[PDB]
Amino acid sequence: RIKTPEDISWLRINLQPMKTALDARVTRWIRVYTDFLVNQFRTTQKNLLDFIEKTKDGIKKNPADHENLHDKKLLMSVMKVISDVKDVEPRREGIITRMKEMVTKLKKHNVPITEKGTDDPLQQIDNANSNFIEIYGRVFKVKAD
Repeated sequence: RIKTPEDISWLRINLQPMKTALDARVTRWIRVYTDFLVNQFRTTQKNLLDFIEKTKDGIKKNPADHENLHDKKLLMSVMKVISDVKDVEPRREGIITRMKEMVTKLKKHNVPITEKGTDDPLQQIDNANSNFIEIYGRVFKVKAD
């Protein structure tokens, strides 16, 4: 709004070209805040996806060795589950906050689809973790002796 129309003060002055340059710089500064988790969401999903992959392995009993490697993930899921839930509330707000002061839609239908996808795997991971934890506890009690 602030650029305004050509103002005449003895010699006509045009800010038309200048206004476009300001818009370019303004969008770049706005883009950094909006794209803050744009890169981060993919990295968190890339990192988050690996945890689900370990869960997909599963398997009860069989070799003791595998248990030592798989057992660490449960210890990681507990800490990540507690800390991740606390970290989840601000992340939800960040996607919502940009939507309010950004008329344009980021990644179109994909960004909303991405949130629904994360929620379905997070719930699946929690149920898998509970079953894994009961099995882990019996084998770990033997491991503990």
